[PDB]
Amino acid sequence: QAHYDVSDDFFALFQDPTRTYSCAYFEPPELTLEEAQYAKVDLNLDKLDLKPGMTLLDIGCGWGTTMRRAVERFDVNVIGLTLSKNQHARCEQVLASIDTNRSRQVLLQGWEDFAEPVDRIVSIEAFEHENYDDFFKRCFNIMPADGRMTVQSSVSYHPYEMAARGKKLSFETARFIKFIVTEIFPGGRLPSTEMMVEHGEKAGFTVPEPLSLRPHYIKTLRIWGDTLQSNKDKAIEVTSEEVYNRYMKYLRGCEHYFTDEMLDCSLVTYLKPGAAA
Repeated sequence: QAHYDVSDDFFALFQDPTRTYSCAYFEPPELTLEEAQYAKVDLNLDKLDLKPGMTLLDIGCGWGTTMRRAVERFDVNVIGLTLSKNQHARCEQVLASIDTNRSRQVLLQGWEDFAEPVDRIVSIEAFEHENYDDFFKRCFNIMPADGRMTVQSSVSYHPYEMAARGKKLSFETARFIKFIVTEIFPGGRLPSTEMMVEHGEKAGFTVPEPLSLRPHYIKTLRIWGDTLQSNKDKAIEVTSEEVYNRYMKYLRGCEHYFTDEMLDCSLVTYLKPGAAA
């Protein structure tokens, strides 16, 4: 598995300047990838009913862009969880950089080890963060009566659903998912939307209809792919041709199966019983 670790410098050769490793939101459609990454952060935060002085938890806080945007836009305290030491170090500096009185904290740890009261939770494609019942129970229990959470995740369809598009394409898609979860996100899993919704419900949350981000991911993946390609030699020099090919397969293949409607990406909102109208 640790054969599949790639240095941060490689990702830098395909991602926008914020280093955001998740679906962008092209509204309006003319946004650059970077602007669209801020637009995706806003799309998530604007769902959360955030008010000054509240504490936002960011599960998989990445390079800290979401937390910074939350502090600046909503005048909230933030706590981020990441399992990356590089990310942790960057987040601390990103947040110390902010001119604010608000509390800002980043913890090198998973959500399993998190049990502090917070007001709202955001989690954007946190692939490093079986455990689903425990996750949603924890998120429910650490929030107040009006708590809300968003989780954005790439998703797969159950094999049953996949078979309805015909066997040829269902076996092909299952193999490719196996590739994502072996070589790109080792030990990862792609839940389905229905899993995301029904685990949230079992935990007591109200779950409105998930937002599909599929066409936005097609665009993100196209830009990422053309960009990595544009940097072939520089990428190859930084890792190997092996790592370059793997990521082109990933990027192009995802764009393909998203376009064919065999993968999706859902932004699911979870509302506690007392959430504001």
